Amino acid sequence: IQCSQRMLSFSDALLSIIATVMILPVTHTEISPEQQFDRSVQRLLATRIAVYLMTFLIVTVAWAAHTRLFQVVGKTDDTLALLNLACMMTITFLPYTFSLMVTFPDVPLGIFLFCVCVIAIGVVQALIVGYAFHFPHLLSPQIQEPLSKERVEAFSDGVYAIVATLLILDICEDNVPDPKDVKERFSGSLVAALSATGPRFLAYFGSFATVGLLWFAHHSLFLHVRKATRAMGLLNTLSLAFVGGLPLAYQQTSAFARQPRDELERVRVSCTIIFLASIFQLAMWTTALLHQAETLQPSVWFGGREHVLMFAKLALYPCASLLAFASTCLLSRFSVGIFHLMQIAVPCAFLLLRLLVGLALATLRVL
Amino acid sequence: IQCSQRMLSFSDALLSIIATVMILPVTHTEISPEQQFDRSVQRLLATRIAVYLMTFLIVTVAWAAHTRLFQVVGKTDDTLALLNLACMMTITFLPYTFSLMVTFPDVPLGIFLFCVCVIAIGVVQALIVGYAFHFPHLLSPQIQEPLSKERVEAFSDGVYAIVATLLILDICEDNVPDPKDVKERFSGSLVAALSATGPRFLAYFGSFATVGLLWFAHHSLFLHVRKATRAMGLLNTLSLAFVGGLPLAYQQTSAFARQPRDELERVRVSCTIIFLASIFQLAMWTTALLHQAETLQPSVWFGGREHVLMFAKLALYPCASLLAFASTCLLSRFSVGIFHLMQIAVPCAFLLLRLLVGLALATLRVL
Ligand SMILES: Nc1ccnc(-c2ccccc2)c1
Repeated sequence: IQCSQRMLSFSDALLSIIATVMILPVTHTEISPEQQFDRSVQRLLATRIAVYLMTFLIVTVAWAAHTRLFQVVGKTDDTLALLNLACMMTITFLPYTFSLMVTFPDVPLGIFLFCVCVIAIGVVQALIVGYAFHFPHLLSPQIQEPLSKERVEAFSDGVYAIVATLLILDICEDNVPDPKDVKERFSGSLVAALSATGPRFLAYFGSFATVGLLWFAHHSLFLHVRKATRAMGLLNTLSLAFVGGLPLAYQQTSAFARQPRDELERVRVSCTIIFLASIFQLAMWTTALLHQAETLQPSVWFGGREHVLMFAKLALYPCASLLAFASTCLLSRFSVGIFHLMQIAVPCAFLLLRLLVGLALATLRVL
Repeated sequence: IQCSQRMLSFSDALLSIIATVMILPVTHTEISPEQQFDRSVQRLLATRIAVYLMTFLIVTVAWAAHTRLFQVVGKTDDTLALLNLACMMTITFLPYTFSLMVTFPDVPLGIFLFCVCVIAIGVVQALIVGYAFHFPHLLSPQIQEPLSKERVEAFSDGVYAIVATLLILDICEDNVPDPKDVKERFSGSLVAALSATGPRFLAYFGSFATVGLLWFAHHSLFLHVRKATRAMGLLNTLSLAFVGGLPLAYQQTSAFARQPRDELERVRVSCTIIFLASIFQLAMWTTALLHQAETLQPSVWFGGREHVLMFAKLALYPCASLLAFASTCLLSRFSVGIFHLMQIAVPCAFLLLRLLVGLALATLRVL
């Protein structure tokens, strides 16, 4: 008999790493062709984004299946650990096979490989469940559609950590100035190179800040949750999938815009991405409020002490993004500045969210 | 009052991601120049490896400092969460600053940036501890040099997951055949492209298998540990640092060798890397046996039921790597085949480790 907490955490980390692979090309796509070749570049970017979304959804489905399989198996063992490692190895091939299918649909080989991989995952799961059943003491006490809070929390943390640090990873990978390049192009001055590369640092700053605040809201929301239903899991997975686009949005926004209208469009895209990312969390919290009796703790129940605080925490980002999106069309002159100042305002509001909520209560109550 | 388990897990994931950044160039270095330019390529690879080791050690030190800081702080809050996010953001800049220092030592700016970043991390930690002290109820109950098992386990799992899936990440990133390339170069046949790219798949297979078995041994060892001392933490960090070289070793080994002696040298390098990775785990287990009374559970005590099983689990890899390294010089003709068959033999022994240990006991007892 062995505890499965560490094993399940490792499996969640592996699944989170695998799910977030196809984002890497998307962030590595050239910023601007500079030769007004927008057509092909946009088509390639759209295809990559669609492929990434599809693989993320498929890996999420596989992760949910694994979570259920190990939920019906209470305990673990060395043989079960080896079988879990094998299952993770088989699952890891899904993104590459899906990409091979998508880019080369005409050939009948990619679909064959995908079917083989799915059948292999099924076989590993069948072997795991059979081994567990052959030994009754390794099964769950009850047996021997709620989800598990720990698995969802670990997957969300892994996804958020991967998304937040992507830009810094790329910067460390490729944004190290070369000696002779600095000597010749920039008159042998490092400060010039740092100034040139600053926009990437600003984009990383913004992306990391936004992702960190979103993760903080996610953690605050999930702390006060007792039971996680399948609908909440689906909404959380959708929110995580839409979160992966934040680095791309910030890279596009921070990049120099040829014309002001291009900057307005980039800000609109970033605002839409943020709104989509946060509205799913809001919707999942409403789905939890639907039956707090079986979902939330008494503290965050209707009329609770922290009910309004949680409302504000989960509505700060959606509402602000909506106002920014509206201003992008209402004023159309300070929209870029509005987004820039909002990027610094939202963290301040989150830090002072308690005092701001108290002031809002004081002013609305006697208004 | 809020629980810090999720927050500490997220911090550990971020720190593990940051620590394992500089490995990415190392695995992305060109396999063979093909123009007998071994000098410059080898110098660049050695410099990259040294930089990676240094950054990993520095990030490990920072992670240990953070672990102590949050150990003296029992509970967390929204303000503490924001401060932790800020501290992680400041820490994330360490690898890039260290690289800037190393590549450009002559200029006095990289050292200034590194000092500024270290001072910033110190300032964030000071602010965190001051805020915690200002509110007594947020401090640890005892206050209001053992380590934490959970933090070490999470960091190890993150590092292992990152290392294992690096090769598949690269394959998905860059190893997707192009339509016209297949049409023209390979006579429009996808099977030819897959056969050409197979060596990378084999290298990923080997690396993932080895890393997974090493992680399984790590989990089995750490399950039976009550208290983790600083020496065990240092040994585990050294083992993790040396584990990061496995993908590079497997990439070099699977790559076509110009001459047989090159293949022998590559196998020697891979065997040495594996031996270094596993000997540190063995040494840390011996350091735990030093005072099992305060370190291990009674089950794995001297003369315990699982003592010999754990001995075999932790000595299978070191001993086998030592025999392979010896054979690389003794026979010098089947060394490559010896390594290839060992790669498949070791997982089988691990799977049947219980039965193999029983047979070994039966044969040694009455021998
Ligand atoms: N996608 C990742 C990358 C690195 N680490 C993790 C992780 C680590 C510990 C617990 C949960 C998740 C996830």
